[PDB]
Amino acid sequence: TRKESYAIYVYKVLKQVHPDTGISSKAMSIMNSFVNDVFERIAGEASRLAHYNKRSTITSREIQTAVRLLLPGELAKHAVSEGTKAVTKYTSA
Amino acid sequence: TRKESYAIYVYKVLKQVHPDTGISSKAMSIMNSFVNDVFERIAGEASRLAHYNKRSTITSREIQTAVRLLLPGELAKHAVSEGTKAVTKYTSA
Amino acid sequence: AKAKTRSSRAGLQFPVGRVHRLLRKGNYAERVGAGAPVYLAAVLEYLTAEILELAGNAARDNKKTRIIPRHLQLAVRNDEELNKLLGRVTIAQGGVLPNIQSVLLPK
Amino acid sequence: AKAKTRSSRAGLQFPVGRVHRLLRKGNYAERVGAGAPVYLAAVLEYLTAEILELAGNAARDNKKTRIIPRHLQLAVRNDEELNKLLGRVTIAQGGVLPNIQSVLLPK
Amino acid sequence: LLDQTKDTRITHLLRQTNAFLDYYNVAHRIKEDIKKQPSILVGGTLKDYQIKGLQWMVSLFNNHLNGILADEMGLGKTIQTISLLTYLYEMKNIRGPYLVIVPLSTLSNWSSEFAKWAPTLRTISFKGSPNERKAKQAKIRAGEFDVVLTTFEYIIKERALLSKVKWVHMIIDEGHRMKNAQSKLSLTLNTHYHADYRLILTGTPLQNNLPELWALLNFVLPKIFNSVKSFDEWFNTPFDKIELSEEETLLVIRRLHKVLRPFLLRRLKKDVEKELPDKVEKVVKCKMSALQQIMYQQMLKYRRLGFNNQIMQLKKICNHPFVFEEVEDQINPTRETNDDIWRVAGKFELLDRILPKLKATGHRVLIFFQMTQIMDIMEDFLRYINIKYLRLDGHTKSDERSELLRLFNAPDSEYLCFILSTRAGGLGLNLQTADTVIIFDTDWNPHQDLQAQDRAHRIGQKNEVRILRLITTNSVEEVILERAYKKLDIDGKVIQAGKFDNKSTSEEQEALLRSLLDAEEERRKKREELKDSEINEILARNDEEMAVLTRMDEDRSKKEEKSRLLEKKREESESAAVYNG
Amino acid sequence: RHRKVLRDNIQGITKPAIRRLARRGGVKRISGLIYEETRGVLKVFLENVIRDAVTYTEHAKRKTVTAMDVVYALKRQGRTLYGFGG
Amino acid sequence: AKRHRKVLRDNIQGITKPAIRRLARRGGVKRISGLIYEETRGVLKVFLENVIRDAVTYTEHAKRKTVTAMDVVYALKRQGRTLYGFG
Amino acid sequence: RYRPGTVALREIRRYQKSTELLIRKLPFQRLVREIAQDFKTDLRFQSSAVMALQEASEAYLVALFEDTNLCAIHAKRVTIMPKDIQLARRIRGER
Amino acid sequence: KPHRYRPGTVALREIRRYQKSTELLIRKLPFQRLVREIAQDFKTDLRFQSSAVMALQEASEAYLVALFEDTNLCAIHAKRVTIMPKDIQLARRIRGER
DNA sequence: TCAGGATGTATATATCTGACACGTGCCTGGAGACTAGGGAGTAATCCCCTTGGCGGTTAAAACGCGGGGGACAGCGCGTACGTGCGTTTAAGCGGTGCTAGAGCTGTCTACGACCAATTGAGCGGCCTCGGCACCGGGATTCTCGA
DNA sequence: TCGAGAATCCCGGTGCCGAGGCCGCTCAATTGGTCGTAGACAGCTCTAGCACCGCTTAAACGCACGTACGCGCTGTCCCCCGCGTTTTAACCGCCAAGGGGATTACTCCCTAGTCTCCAGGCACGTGTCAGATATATACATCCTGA
Repeated sequence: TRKESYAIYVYKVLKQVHPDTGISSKAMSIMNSFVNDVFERIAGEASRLAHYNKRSTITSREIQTAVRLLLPGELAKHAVSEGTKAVTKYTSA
Repeated sequence: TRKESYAIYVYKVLKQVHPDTGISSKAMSIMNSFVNDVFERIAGEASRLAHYNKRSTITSREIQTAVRLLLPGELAKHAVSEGTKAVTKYTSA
Repeated sequence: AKAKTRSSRAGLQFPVGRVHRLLRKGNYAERVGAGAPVYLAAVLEYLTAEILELAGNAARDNKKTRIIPRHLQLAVRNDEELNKLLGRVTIAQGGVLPNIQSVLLPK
Repeated sequence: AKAKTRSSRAGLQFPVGRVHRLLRKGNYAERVGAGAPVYLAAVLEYLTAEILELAGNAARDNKKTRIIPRHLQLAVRNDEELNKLLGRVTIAQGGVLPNIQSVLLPK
Repeated sequence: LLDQTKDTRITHLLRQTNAFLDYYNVAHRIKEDIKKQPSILVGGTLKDYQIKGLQWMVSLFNNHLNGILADEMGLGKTIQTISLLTYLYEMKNIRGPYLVIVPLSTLSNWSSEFAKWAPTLRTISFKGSPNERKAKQAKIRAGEFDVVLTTFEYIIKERALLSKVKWVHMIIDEGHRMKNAQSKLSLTLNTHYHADYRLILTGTPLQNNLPELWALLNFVLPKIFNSVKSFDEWFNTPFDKIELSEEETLLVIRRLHKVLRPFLLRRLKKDVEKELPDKVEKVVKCKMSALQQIMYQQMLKYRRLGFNNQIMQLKKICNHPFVFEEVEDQINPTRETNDDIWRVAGKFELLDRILPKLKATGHRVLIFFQMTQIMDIMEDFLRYINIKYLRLDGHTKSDERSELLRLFNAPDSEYLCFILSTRAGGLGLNLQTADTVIIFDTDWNPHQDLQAQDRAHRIGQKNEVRILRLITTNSVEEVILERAYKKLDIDGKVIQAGKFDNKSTSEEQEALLRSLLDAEEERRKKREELKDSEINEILARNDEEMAVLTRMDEDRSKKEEKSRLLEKKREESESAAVYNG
Repeated sequence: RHRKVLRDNIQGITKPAIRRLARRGGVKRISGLIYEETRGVLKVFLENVIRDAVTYTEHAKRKTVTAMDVVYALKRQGRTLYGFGG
Repeated sequence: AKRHRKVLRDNIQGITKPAIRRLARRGGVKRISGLIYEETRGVLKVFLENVIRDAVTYTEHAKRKTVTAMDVVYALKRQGRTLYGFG
Repeated sequence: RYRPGTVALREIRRYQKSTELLIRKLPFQRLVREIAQDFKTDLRFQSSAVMALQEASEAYLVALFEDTNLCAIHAKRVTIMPKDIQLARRIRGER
Repeated sequence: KPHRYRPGTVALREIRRYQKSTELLIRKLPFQRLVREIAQDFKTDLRFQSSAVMALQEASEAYLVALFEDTNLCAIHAKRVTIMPKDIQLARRIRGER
């Protein structure tokens, strides 16, 4: 009965990227488990990544090196630009 | 300065299996990281295995299905015989 | 004492609180950070809008308003690094894009 | 109130307490069990004595009292399921056992 | 007064060598003195300092203990070494066994002297391929040998022989390569088992850090092994200015010279042969240039102020402006040699005056390099000035080293500047022709004086020796000068030691010893660009050289010579290092 | 509710079907011995995935196998299926 | 002149013909063509470039300038290359 | 008629162009039920799991015919045999 | 007439001598300046222990041996003993690298 | 090169089917408030890790030439699945029940956290000495030709 | 069809440096007595899987038939195996600073812990429209024959 999904989140992303484009339920589910699994890799690898240095608390640098080490290629630079941009925007207020 | 290893454990295993057989330091280290990594698979997979059912505490059944699902083949039957034998021997006292 | 979701302070979609508490109870680390779930929300924004944007371009190329997992596979495998990250993992209902070998076709 | 290690109650070598506390602080689960580290100790006994026993048989085959990582690789890859589990992971200094292809050798 | 208690401590450990096979009286208690050279000695005569040095080694032979010959190169150490071999072969009739250890570069000298001096001693030499080494390897095991040659690198590979056999008296050479404590060659001697007696022989005294504690002050002598290992901290602080290093420490250092009386022997050539009339040691001080101006100090700002600041950002770019050549395409993108590329350095600028004048005055210059990247770049621009020269390096593979000298020593040869490194040649190079020496950068250890100067001061050069030491204003290699030269001149007491460690006329160790103790007041005086015409006067040896330089002056002083230097062209400042970091 | 036993429980995959399935792979020529070996490797892989699945469902103490157990079986099998949950 | 360090045998060819020859003799293959050399050095440089990228990522995260052996053990262990005997 | 192999090209284009399901549902249904009856009795299967395993092994098996096709074209013989496919499952690390 | 061997027999004796021995094959220092040189491109002043050099060297060493072994099986299956760029690029292609 | 056929396609349409959005109950994420312990920027501190070099010694590394044999096209031919053509036929398909257990909630504990006290067990420094590496040299074993 | 050269293990001793002990230390394992709490049964829904079950129909199979294709054979050369020879830079050893990883220790500090209080997303009806099957048609593309 009780289930959780991103749903309207990803839908609003679609509204702010391609307003005239629609999405089906199978697409919302495959992208749901997609972002859930990508998060499973980021946080899953960040766990042992923070465990190497015996650091108890996880911080933004642990996730930084985590996802930066996760996906190779130039995409990581955009991840740093947008990610650190949102970090500075959040801490700025 | 402070380091931990099985060492004399595995050495006594060698003494109770093949008394006339020796072991080097490289062998004790490769088998050290070997059993540490096998334990990393057993407990690592048992974590999410217990997370599927939303069970907070981990029990002997979680490790049972864990290592039983880890290595395929007939070896799992010996793992059940020796393992459950030690479980009944421990709980019997 | 007006309640304002901290996810809206960064101007994002994916919530910081849900991924924050989910990361807490996810037994990944013994403690948690402050800006870490915000950075997670950010990378989810850029990746979700990334692959969703390529999917929108594929659906626009096929003259379809909605999107299809076929167009998802085409969008993934078309990009270089996006298919490089997803090359090991398979897909569901996506399929394989048409390809023809060099000497397989006759003269 | 005599202190008696519970690892000796099962008649094993690998300790229950060290793997128990290490599994606790290893942030794998929010709680821990009772007989779980005992079962871990048991499977460590049977696996360690397993591969150590095949290593002893290989060293005895080569007429060497001590054991060599070469004999470790030979013992691993010789067994079917043991090499099936370790087939993906590599070794250190072990090497490759001698093998000759069918038609590679002349008449 | 901790050295006074050492007189009683030796009596217990002194008989280790004799029985098991006042420091004067204990050494002087047995009377054997023979001044006359052996009758079987053939091939020459022994000088008064060689006769006394013989008997001085016989004074060591009194109680038979170990000894040290610290004297200067060029005094015929081989003659004094072969003298004791043939002397003990006759008088005491022990006839052996004898063992010598000499480097391979100088082994050609030691092997050639076996003909003249001692024809009757059958020898053995290990060199070349292992097969040729195996020829005499099997012949010696039968018991055939008298004096056996060998080098340092084979000591670990000769472990077969030396382990099973046993010797009596071993002799070595190049005792200052032994200076590494943990070195395998030092550990192999303990693995070597032992023998009866030995003579540790060095060409130069202690160098680099605090005076030698490992061998001469521990390993060589019976009492001295474990004795000072506790005292090592007390005597190290000797080496709070006048009170310590002058007032009380004087006698403290004198007690260090008091214990070493029978042990070390060092005598300069100027006190025996004195064929060299005198030397001349000058200096020069230049200033910075375009790349070496505050941009230099600015280059320190980028990196710190890779790694190894002393090497990377300091020693490299202080001599030649651009190093590692990645920045070469910045200043000169064509990477092609043209006019005045080499004159943009401050240290290199001074040489534009001397090279034209040394050709007209007919002087031949010796050059010693560090940072071997400088060796090629020097020679490269040396093609632009178009003057003759000769090269050399450590890659010569020992072949052309002996061959190139006959081309250099030719009188009709116009080759002037002679390329060398400091560590290359092993001081056996035997060059008497060139009367001028120039050095770009300072060497840390005194060997700069104990190697480069031994090329000049050695027999065969009767002219004045000239030295030019380059330095720049407000630079890092400044503080190394005081550190290398001045701070390591504590060995000045050691070069003074051998003077009163010799026969030692009484007035030497008080009256004339204070003269050296008057040299520290000029250190504060020196602690407190110049002119091209100022150096012009100090480089001429006599009057007719002063007349020809004025004729050379009027030639180049009418025309402008651009300018003498070049300045930082303002764009390369901020453009260079911002794209590298 | 009832039971129906019919033959051809192994090779029931039909050569036109699996042949077209190979045509999706881009293969040009298909021999006659490819079908049997293909059902052999598919049979072994089937043994693996279903052994894993029944390990899950058997651990859950339930009599019903769910798609989640298949997503996890494939998960630790090295391929992650999406859209059905997990 | 010859002072330029540009002229030299490049470092990617440090692995030589008899080196990789013997290596393939351990591999079991007999007859080897010409391009196996250059191509194998290409895969070598690419893969080792990825591995040193991972290593400098882990070590760079620790703020330490020293890449350790446990580092390589963690990178290879994450890739599936896990190397025992050290960690 | 058509030249041999051209119809195969048109087919391959038609299939690789379309994302629709290829193998038939119910034979796979009684396949999984039949092979599952050997292990444990009375297993309940949703259609979503049947689509899960069916599409999984379907696409992976397509990758097996694709890898086998590359081994065949490298073998210089277009025809696939048991040898190149057993070498495919051999290099994949299954057996 | 001098002494020789039939072509390929020396190769057999070699392969037996190497596959029989566990000693290290490729040379240390070239791999040292290889890792240092390729590492200089990413980040400055990296410090490398010899244990890590043995780690990566033995790792890529043995894995590359497995690459020549897999390429050898693809070659013997190709009916041509000689290995070309094609079977090794097919080896790294089936391995899932590129 | 074009007549005569097998596969695609865009212009009405009309027609089932899922996606979207427009409001309602309801678990819930945040925003103040107050304790507690992980960590960081300090600072000594000793052992390896780096730069510039020398002096040698080899066992590999590179080059040149013979030559053995397989890659490598070219050709001939015996099949054999590819391509239709009928002929069954089991896959769907919607339309009927049936039910075993998934799931959800309620309740009473057996059971792991958790702190205070107690020590043998296992981890750092000596020590010593038997198995392993190495150099000969000789009894074959292996390979290749008369 | 077998009788001639190198290659390699088998002893036959010798150095040699870690492996096994052995001992001192010290601290995480062990024990005892609280103490809060998931979890282990127990009961209740109710639901989607599980079979018929008649009906329909594209799909599968047996059969004919027939050119591509791979299997075998056959000649040509050129490339790598294998000899020889130079040659040559890693491998040790050795110089001489300078600097970067780890241990106490301490005292400020930032996000768990918890407690109260509020507004946001998500399960649920809803009615309206984007898309898939059915259909006709000038146009797009491969085959067989000239």
